[PDB]
Amino acid sequence: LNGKVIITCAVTGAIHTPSMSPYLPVSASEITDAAIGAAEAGAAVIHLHARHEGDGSPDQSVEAFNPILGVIKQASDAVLNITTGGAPTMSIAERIQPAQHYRPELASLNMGTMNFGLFPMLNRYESQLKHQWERNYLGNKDIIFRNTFGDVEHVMTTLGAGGTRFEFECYDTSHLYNLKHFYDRGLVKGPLFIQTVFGLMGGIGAHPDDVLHMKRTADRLFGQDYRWSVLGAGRNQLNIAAMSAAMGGHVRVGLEDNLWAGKGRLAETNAQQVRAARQIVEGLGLEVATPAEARELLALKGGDQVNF
Amino acid sequence: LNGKVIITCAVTGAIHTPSMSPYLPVSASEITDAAIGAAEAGAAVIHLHARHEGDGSPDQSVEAFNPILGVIKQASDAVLNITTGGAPTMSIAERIQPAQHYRPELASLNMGTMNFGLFPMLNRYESQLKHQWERNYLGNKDIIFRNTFGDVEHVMTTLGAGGTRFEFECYDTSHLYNLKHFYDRGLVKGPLFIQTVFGLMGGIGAHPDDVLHMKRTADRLFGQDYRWSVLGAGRNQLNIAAMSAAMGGHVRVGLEDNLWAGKGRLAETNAQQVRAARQIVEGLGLEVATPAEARELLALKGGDQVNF
Amino acid sequence: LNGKVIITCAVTGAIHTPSMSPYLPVSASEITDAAIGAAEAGAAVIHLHARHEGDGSPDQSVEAFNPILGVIKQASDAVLNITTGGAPTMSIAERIQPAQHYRPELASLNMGTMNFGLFPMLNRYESQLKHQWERNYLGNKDIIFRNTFGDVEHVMTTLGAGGTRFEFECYDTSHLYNLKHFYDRGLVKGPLFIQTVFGLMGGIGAHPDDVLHMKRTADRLFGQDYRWSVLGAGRNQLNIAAMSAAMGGHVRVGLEDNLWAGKGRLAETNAQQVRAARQIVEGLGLEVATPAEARELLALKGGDQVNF
Amino acid sequence: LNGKVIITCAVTGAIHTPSMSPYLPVSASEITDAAIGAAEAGAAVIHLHARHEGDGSPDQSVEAFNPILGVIKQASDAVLNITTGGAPTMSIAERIQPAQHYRPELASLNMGTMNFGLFPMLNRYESQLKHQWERNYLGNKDIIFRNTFGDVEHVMTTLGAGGTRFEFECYDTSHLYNLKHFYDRGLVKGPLFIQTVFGLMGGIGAHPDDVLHMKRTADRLFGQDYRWSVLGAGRNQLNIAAMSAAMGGHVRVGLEDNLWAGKGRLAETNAQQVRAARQIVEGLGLEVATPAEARELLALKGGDQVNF
Ligand code: PRO
Ligand code: PRO
Ligand code: PRO
Ligand code: PRO
Ligand SMILES: [Zn+2]
Ligand SMILES: [Zn+2]
Ligand SMILES: [Zn+2]
Ligand SMILES: [Zn+2]
Repeated sequence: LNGKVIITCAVTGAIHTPSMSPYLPVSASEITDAAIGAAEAGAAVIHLHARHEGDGSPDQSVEAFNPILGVIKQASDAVLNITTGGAPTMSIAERIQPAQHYRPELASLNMGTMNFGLFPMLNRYESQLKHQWERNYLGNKDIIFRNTFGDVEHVMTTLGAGGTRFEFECYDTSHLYNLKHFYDRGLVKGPLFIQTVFGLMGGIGAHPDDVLHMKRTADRLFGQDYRWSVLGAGRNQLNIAAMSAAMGGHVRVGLEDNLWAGKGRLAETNAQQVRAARQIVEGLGLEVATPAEARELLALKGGDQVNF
Repeated sequence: LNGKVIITCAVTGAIHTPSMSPYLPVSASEITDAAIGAAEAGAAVIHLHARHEGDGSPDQSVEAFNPILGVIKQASDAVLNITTGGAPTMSIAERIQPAQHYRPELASLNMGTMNFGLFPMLNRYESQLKHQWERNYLGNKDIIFRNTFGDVEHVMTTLGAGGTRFEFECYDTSHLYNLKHFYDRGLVKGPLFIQTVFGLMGGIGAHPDDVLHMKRTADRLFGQDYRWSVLGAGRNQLNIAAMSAAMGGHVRVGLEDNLWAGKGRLAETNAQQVRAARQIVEGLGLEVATPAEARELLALKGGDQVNF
Repeated sequence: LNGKVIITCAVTGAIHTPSMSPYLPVSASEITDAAIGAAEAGAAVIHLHARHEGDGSPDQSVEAFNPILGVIKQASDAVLNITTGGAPTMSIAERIQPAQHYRPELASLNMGTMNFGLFPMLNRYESQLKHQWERNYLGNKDIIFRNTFGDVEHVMTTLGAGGTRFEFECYDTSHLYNLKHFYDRGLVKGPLFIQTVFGLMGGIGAHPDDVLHMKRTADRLFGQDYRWSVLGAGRNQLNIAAMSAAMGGHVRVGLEDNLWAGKGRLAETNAQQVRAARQIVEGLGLEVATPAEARELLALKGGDQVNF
Repeated sequence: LNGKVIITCAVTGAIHTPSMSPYLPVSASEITDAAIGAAEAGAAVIHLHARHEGDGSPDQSVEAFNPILGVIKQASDAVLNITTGGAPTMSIAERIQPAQHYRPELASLNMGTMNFGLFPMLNRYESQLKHQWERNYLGNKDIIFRNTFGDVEHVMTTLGAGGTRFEFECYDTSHLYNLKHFYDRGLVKGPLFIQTVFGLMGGIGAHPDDVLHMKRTADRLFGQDYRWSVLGAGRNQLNIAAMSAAMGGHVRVGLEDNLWAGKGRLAETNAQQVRAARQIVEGLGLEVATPAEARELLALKGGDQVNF
């Protein structure tokens, strides 16, 4: 398995909004088409959210994933990874209900409580926002992603009992330290899939020294018992992916994380970012991991051992 | 002013509790005695909280500082720095009322929302906790220090209008990035007093690479328009102070931040930690800054230009 | 010039020897064909050495470049960069005679005296060595590349007078500090073309922390007044090229530096390595620099201002 | 041994010259008095050179150490460490003759060939130079310290057979990689005493990032099997000593390395610099190591197992 790079594709998320790009997937069929195309392009892991079809706003309910998960699984053996994020006012118990019911191989896990903002972008996007929910959100200077020590323990115990393992999303150094606290307690066992997230407002930035700091910290705290992946937000996406691939890590792309392709051009598909990351991986002389290889690298339970 | 090291002394805080050490100052007279002794030992800046005298629990009200601030100022020309922290349930408007009324030269400003915990220490301290509030607090796995982008802007505008400048407490890289957002908007002007805080559960750790990462980040984002200070929590206090002093930075000590002296011995006074930091500073061939020197280095309004 | 990446191709050098790979160019026509193929693949700068045609040993004489330089210039607008290296017993005056006579736009300049060794490969390669000079060289534990402060000054003054600018080869941190000494004296003017060389025995290694250390050091010492390129020796070539490209730097490839392609195979051409670098550059959404773009970025005198 | 800091004192060396400071020890009795005073102040290891008494020039002959070693041993239990440096034209066999004959517990070992220079100080110091040898040396732009792979191997095998262990002087990253080559071959066994040297012209600089780079590199290459000491040349001496002590490392001081005390004054004794380091060590709450503690930490043969 040496020299195999796992590409995760995060297809729509909850941070970007439909007025920001006509290519952001909104309907269940757009999301499944995006996931299937990304998997066919080489993404072994698909990170999934759902949205309301009427206005594109985030929908974290159990049933919102019903027309998503089985459709993708029928078409692709990719590893499906269900978010545990949600609105700042939603309880951790409600946020984990989709992963608790579907028992996926992976669920995402944000490792700390943090501010988040997109309000600096209001000058560029306000005139094109079509829905009031987007105006309310983009203008909100009081957003927190809440993931207390007690919340994270609850997710680890409750979802871990169903065989789900985590994409541990770590947005700054303290998230790696928080993860070390739970790893030393035995609440999660290795190999840990650690997704270090760069460039978001409220998180660490995307400078090369930020990337190496996160890598050095994770190496020191976890040794060989983790698998490193990077998420470079926005136009950092491919620069940070190339650093990770060149350093022995794995790569996350997707329209959840970056709407752009080049100088002012929007990305039209998730598959197009997978293809770019694959060009970098293969240019290095490495190979993209298949879903079966990713399941071995991440010690996952199998695409059949799920409730969909 | 080159080669002058500002020692800040944080005398009691709100993180440690009285059952943890009989030397933690609780009454207003204990706090003023601690501040005056620390200033006489060489601390040019005193970071202040108040407590209820009956049970030692934190007291963030305006009047709790009345028997503190004028008493210290009568005895010492040190710069008095009032906290803006408070219970996780207290609004930012209520948290800033003491600094808003007293118009101090400095107030503290936490730069992001973060988890915090002391619950891992429950096994060592539970049997000695005398007050139920300490049991409730030490056992709480859901503590957040809330400092949203909107909260921080409110503090900057409201307290800045009274001439107060900030001790910007930055507990991880993202806090430096958050501060850069407000600095670029002009909401705070340099020189920025940046207190990088190491070793707390919920914050960055205290490894030497953490220290250098925070320093490099601040240098890149702020250039020469800041003054660096370090706070090493707990038994990291003097190791991190010595790194900063040897690198051109300033130093924070105090029982708010570290209860210990050596191998299992509690520190008996704040002045004793000031004396240790002063031994390191002078051993380097440097000198401890006086309050007048600190006011020049930090561009402060003067110890007379305050409402006490 | 935003987003334009200069690819240097070093076609043969003096460190590898013919018995290590049948694809290492030896004759003048193999060296010119290699250079022209590399430039056609996208290399804007060609770093050149010559060899004796009979046994492949290094030939640093003026006339050894006569059947090389004008031939490449007639076929390609690439920038031609002449080595100033030489056998350890050759004086700096003799080493510089080729660049002194030909007055190229670029010449290489090693910034410090250092050990170098290949002897650990002797066990594997001894049986296949066809020439005694290769046995004497690979077995030599006493190799030094001599470049004293006086030597480097002589190169800077003597070749600078002919309008030649330098590829400053820096094989460790001290080489960047040596360069800073001469830059502060005004003996070289920016923009400095700094080639940081990783992975040779006797130089810095090729770990990612070594790459970021050389970048951070150069950024601190030279600011905006340099252009960074990387040389990852051996199988580090593409990993380190990808880091550089992803960080705003330029890339050096070539059979002088790395005999290998992917997965343990030898590289058949220099062009194949240029193509691999170009796949990484274009995968990042960047563009390979043309010779005219490299001349502007490096402030070079022009391909029509040379003595060939 | 937790918390015990080894102070090495290098009393005279060969880099500074008498006309730079009247306090640099020259005669055998000035060198022994300096060593005994430094050991009494707290230095557990004394790094020794000899000089010609008539003009102060370096004297690397066996017999130049005869009025030095036994005199110090009779007065102090400090570990005596004999240089293996020498004029650039002296063979490695001649350079090692003193340690070869005397079979000390420690000998110094420079791990690579490098430039060295003092010529930038010539303008300021020329008028005060009293001896022609000092003028010839300070003006020399062609100084190399020669330590090839073959040279270092010869030192390791020849002096190792007498039970001498090494102070491995590493003046840049490549020296730690050179040491790793010999350690992996088994030519030296741990624990390795690694002295990372900062700030010399021709070596790595003395910026805090240089210090952390050498520490991180040594930690990665050698793990727990080394003991780290720092040498900050010149006025960097105490800043870098403080970083090391605060990070779990050891400290080297002495007039060989730094002629200065504080605030631009020359240091009158080696003991004065030991006292300053000890003030930093004790201010940190650490303790200076005794000779017996240094022998255990460095796995030395004992002061009664030497040939003097
Ligand atoms: O999308 C997710 O899964 C995470 C939750 C916080 C922000 N994004
Ligand atoms: O004590 C203060 O001022 C800060 C507030 C959060 C934790 N400590
Ligand atoms: O090939 C060159 O130009 C350099 C000289 C020293 C080693 N390689
Ligand atoms: O003094 C010594 O032992 C080393 C040898 C090279 C420079 N200094
Ligand atoms: Zn997500
Ligand atoms: Zn406080
Ligand atoms: Zn070359
Ligand atoms: Zn020496």
